[PDB]
Amino acid sequence: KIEEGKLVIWINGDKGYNGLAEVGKKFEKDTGIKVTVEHPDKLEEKFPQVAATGDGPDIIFWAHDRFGGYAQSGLLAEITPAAAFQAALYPFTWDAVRYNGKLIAYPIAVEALSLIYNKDLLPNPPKTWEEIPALDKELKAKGKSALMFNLQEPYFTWPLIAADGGYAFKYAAVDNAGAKAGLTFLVDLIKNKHMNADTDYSIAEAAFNKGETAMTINGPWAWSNIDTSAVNYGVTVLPTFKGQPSKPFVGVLSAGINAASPNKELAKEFLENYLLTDEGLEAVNKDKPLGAVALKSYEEELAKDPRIAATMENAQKGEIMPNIPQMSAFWYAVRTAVINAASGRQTVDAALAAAQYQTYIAKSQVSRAVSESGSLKTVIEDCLNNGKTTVGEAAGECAIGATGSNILDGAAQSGETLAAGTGVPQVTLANTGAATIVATFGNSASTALKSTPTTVTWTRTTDGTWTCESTAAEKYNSSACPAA
Ligand SMILES: N[C@@H](CCC(=O)O)C(=O)O
Ligand SMILES: N[C@@H](CCCC[NH3+])C(=O)O
Ligand code: NA
Repeated sequence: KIEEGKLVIWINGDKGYNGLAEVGKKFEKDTGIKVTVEHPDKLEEKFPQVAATGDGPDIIFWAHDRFGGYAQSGLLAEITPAAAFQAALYPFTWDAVRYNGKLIAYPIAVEALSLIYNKDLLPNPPKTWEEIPALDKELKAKGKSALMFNLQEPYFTWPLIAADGGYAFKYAAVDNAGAKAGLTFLVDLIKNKHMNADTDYSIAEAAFNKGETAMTINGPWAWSNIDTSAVNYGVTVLPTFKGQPSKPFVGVLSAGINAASPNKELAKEFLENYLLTDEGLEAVNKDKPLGAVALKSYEEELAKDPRIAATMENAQKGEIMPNIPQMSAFWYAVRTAVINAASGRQTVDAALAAAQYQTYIAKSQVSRAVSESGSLKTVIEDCLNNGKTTVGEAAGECAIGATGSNILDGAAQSGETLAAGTGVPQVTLANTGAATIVATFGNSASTALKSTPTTVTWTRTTDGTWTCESTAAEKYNSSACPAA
């Protein structure tokens, strides 16, 4: 249970958590409020499960696109910043932390794709997609290709697909016309052999960092690898398409306040008047760079770095990453259509009209149940090898310490507190050392997993070996837990 009087913070391990902790040691100096910054593994998965019972951190830092799901579950507190504070952040960043017209988190950092180019190969990088074919032919006559970037993930081609507004098509005849024009141009690049349909993230990054291609498309997370390489690189605005800017998806690292937290007034003070200052954001940016930031005053000091300036410019011309869970199936279909077109599996027309989202969800939920139940194996080994063969909360019994999961049905066996609509895997032990861990799908599991009785079961043999068996369809299973 969250302890009143103190702030606990969760932030990913690739962020400046030591720098944030320095912001926080200052907070305890001007209060009596200790602060602790933790960077737990898989914190974005743990948070909804801990917060459901009133546990977890007071503040969580993560990309805004996850916070729509937390907000839908009522796990984030609505924040009410005064106008004086809101005017200190770029207006579009507040849009990323809105859910049902309510502010749900504080924007911190802003990321988007940019055009990265090798200054030695290409001192005059193109301002338009249209001129890339001719430049590719010229560079190849000089021993290099024009452009390599990840074509397997539509996130990377989206800036071109979303560029054309399609307003001109209306006058020649918003819907899908602009996306058709962008996709058709992408498909033509590939058929004319200016790009390969099989180019993925690893191939493109290796090519650019080895100096084999003049341009790539990537975000700030990729810069340090190019820094290590020999490449004299620059970062600039994405090229235009049909005279209109590329529109990349925008990710906004945001700080939400746990709705079960009893220190909401304490967290509001720390985030607004300490972290989101020029001083607070520098203490984190000194540790590990945030890229572009939502704070106007600090972002103006970072824009001297052309890489950071280009990131914010592309972000301001793009669109905020979708965060509405009710729209997830729509966007999964959009992703599927883009891959089918780019890969040449379908025409542009047929792709935008034709891999089930249910399969992705069912596989993910099965894998989650396998991992959730499997995480109890080491606990059970500790019990069995210390002679404890009864599950329970009393002394001398095996206390499972399970965490409730909203895709499972199963009451706690060792005194754990579960929220409604959650369950834990069910543990049985025997004096022989045999054991089972049975996770039964229920509550908010997919109908794909609830339409018949369906389980994932870890079985311990008396030699101490474990195996996993699923009664879900093999279509939704993995090698870790096959069907019988
Ligand atoms: N990273 C997810 C993305 C799927 C989605 O877009 O919903 C995957 O395994 O493909
Ligand atoms: N594991 C079961 C059975 C205990 C031992 C049965 N001989 C339980 O604790 O509920
Ligand atoms: Na080449």
